[PDB]
Amino acid sequence: QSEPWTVLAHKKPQKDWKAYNPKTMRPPPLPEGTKCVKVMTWNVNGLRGLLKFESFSALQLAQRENFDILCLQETKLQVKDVEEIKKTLIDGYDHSFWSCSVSKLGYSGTAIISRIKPLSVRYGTGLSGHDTEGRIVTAEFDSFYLINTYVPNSGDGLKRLSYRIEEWDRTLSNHIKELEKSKPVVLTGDLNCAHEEIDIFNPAGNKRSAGFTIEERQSFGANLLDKGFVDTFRKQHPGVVGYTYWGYRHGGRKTNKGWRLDYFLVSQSIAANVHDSYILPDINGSDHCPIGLILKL
DNA sequence: CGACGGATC
DNA sequence: GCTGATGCGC
DNA sequence: GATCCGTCGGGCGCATCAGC
Ligand SMILES: *O[C@H]1CCO[C@@H]1COP(=O)(O)O
Repeated sequence: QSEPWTVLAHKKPQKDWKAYNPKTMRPPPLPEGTKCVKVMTWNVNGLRGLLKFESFSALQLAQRENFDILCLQETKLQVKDVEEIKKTLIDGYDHSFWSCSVSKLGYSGTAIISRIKPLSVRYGTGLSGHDTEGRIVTAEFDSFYLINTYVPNSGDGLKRLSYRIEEWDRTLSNHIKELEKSKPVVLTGDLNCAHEEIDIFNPAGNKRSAGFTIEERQSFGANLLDKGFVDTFRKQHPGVVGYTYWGYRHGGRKTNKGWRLDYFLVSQSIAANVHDSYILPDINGSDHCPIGLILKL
């Protein structure tokens, strides 16, 4: 009730399944002398909105969880609004990279804020440049790549399901795999798919809802996992029900009636270096909550 | 997106 | 130029 | 017993506009 995630919420669960509790299921902090990267990812549902929330201060988050790189989705920013925010950004993180939808305005929008100068930063899939909907940001680091994405929602009526499955999902795969040729890859963001029924509260009701269509779930396996990539949370907390998105319509958060739509998918070659893929259901301000990764470098 | 029939499988 | 209302995808 | 379909309906951030 003050921690409603700790309660298991599911329409057709299984007895083995236990609800994720970060305070008990998270490994202890890593040893002092460990080359680690700590990333965080959050679909803020409007960056401007979020900065104007209860008492939100990015600085607090970066103090609370001491993240090295922050990945944001659905900034809802225009390329005009970037310079202002880029200053107000978390102080101490001065290398920030932003991508905004230029078509539908105040929609979509990705961003990577880091205190580690990347070796390079490119937007969109390949040298095609910024995605029109500002949905892809890719950053090269010394040992790996980090792709932040806000996958296009197939929409109500699934009127974008064909674009999603036949175009987006494919190109995102091809982008990732081309990169893996050189350095390993870490994909994160709002992938907009609950892979399994453990990743959703009402699997049956949402069989034709965007996010849980068999088509989208197959593509997740086919275009991504079955092509060399690992769901960091799922490998670490098998049979644990943790959600990353709760709707506003019915206060799903107060009832943990949630989906898991945000991931940290990593290449197999690096899956052992994963220390903790986690979820922070406590941090409000968005219909999504933050998720984090601690990767031994 | 959850939740609710009634009709359908 | 400012606000409440509207519209639309999430 | 389940799935299906058709419906509602105290949601939200942002852009745009009417009407001051
Ligand atoms: O219906 C919800 C759950 C699956 O997709 C929408 C959420 O959209 P995102 O904010 O995840 O794009």
